[PDB]
Amino acid sequence: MARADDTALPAATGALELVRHLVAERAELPVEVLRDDSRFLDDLHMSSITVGQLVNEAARAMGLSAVAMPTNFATATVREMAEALEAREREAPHLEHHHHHH
Repeated sequence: MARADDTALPAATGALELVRHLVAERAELPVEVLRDDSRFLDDLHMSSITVGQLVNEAARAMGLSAVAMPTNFATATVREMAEALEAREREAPHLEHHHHHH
């Protein structure tokens, strides 16, 4: 009603929903209840090690590689992680990879 994004994906999927989704599910909660200002520790309660676990899942979907964990998340929020990921893909090189076994 106020924004175009709104809960869940904006149109098809939206990188924003990808991060929030992976985070929400990793926090033992739905993506519809995931707050945009929910820290990866204050609320989501995701240790530095836990964050990297879900962060790797996002990069894979966004089609990244080295983007895995752009910066500290212990003090970041879903909006920051989602924005950082969406930013990279928004202007990333012509590189790609799979990397299995994990």
